[PDB]
Amino acid sequence: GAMNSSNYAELFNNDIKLFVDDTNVYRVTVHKTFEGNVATKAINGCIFTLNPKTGHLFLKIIHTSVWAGQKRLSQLAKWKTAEEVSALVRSLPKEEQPKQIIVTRKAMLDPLEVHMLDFPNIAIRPTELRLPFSAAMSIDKLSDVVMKATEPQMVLFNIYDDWLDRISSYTAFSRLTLLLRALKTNEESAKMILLSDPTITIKSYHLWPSFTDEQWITIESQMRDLILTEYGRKYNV
Amino acid sequence: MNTVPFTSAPIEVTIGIDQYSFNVKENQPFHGIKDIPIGHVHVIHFQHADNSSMRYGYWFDCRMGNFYIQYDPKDGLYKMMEERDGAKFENIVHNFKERQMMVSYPKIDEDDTWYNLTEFVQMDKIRKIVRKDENQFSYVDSSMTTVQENELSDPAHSLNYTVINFKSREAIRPGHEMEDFLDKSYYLNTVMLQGIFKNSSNYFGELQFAFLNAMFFGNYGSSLQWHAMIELICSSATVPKHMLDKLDEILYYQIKTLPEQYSDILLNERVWNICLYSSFQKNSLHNTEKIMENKYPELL
Ligand SMILES: CC(C)COC(=O)C[C@@H]1C=CS(=O)(=O)C1
Ligand SMILES: CC(C)COC(=O)C[C@@H]1C=CS(=O)(=O)C1
Repeated sequence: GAMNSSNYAELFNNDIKLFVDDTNVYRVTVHKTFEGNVATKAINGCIFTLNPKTGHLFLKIIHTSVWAGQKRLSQLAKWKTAEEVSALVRSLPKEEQPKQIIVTRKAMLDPLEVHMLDFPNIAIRPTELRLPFSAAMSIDKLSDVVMKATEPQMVLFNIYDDWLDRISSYTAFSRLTLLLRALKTNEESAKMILLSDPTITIKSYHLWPSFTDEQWITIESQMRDLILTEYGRKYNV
Repeated sequence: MNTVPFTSAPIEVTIGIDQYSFNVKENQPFHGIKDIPIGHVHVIHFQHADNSSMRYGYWFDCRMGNFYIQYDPKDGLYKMMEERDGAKFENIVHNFKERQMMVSYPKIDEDDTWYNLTEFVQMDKIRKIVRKDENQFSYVDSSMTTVQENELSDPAHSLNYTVINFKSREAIRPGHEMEDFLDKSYYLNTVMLQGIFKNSSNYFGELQFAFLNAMFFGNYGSSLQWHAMIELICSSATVPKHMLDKLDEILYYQIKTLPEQYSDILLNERVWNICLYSSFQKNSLHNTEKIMENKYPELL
């Protein structure tokens, strides 16, 4: 059923699973028209499809041309997401296909279930966790590839860089969700924390800086402080 | 005008005939029901005084044979039987009619309620939903499960309603996923009407039979079937105009006949609110919407 704090270790067992987050599929800027009305302009989006055990990121870029001439775009975006996830699964070898797909928003359940009717043994699950995957577009290299796309495209990154060489997937996911929660709560401050020290660089084939184990502890501490602060600045406490 | 005689009434029982009912006391001199209108199916149904558990009954059509009721003390119920000897039946029925031991089917001449509830219901189709080919009449009770309920356990005692499942490959064309799920017209018109039922009359017959089994026996899977058949029409953008107008009449008389006190359990709030206020046909069921709003405004 629903994935929550109680069954959290299931994410890191050996049953293949994917999170699917659709919060950046349909993106717009709202602006005024010459007549003084309001209109939207779509920008490129992405489906965020993530294996939490391995760090695999199947980033399907949603080019604005997919919306051309379509109505009810927020509804269509859920079905387009489900179409692309189903296509990804069908593209994967049988032994690589997930046994479960966890959607981060319950409105994805029926679209995904219907597109996956051909896969009755793949469980489609909601979650009670409030995951911060919307902040994926605060990762500079992901934002860059999405905005530069001139056509539909799938791009494949590991969102954990090389962390699994040194830490477990539970700890890697905890680090990832902490980083993304911070970027979501105060993006400027979070990026200041991550890049303040010029001697620590991001490898060309990586998304995050090449911190030592000790530096990650410092970084992770600074991110918790940020989230607690903002929670202070927010509610005044 | 036909007659369903009773050998006796050895246990106290509330007897229903269509939308009517009466109480019979233990060993009361009751010998049956006369003046039953020819031309319609009918249902005779039973609720024992000592165990209100298990409403049960029989669907029949007097044009298809001479049917009688005798209590079986071993199986503990009133059973319908067919009497093959036409001359025995004529002589005994007459004798009982002469002793005024029979209740009269109490139809008001102005009253089309039963016609309106059974307009498309045919015995031949009932006997395909309720499979017991050695009898010309069909037994139904409160507990019988449907074929679809059993997929989600005795097949011989099941209600073989047509399976409707909105998240099924039958309902969803590959490559038309969003289209077919949000507008069920292809599932209604091609799969179900053209393919399975052949015409809207057979579809409405099954819808009306499902409602009547829900109402008279509290049969939960029948209620599920009735609502699914309503929702499949309401969720289709493209429905023949004659079907919409007929559905409105069908549902009107069903809502009119429902006991006010069973509305809480026989009516699914989600389906009705969706059908009357959100669906493609939200503006096509004027008679049904008006009676629902005046009779059951709480549900909405
Ligand atoms: C799409 C098909 C080739 C499957 O490919 C993969 O799964 C590659 C992994 C996915 C993301 S990653 O971490 O960059 C490596
Ligand atoms: C004992 C007698 C006075 C009452 O017995 C019956 O009425 C049983 C008959 C059997 C078939 S039938 O003809 O439909 C009725």
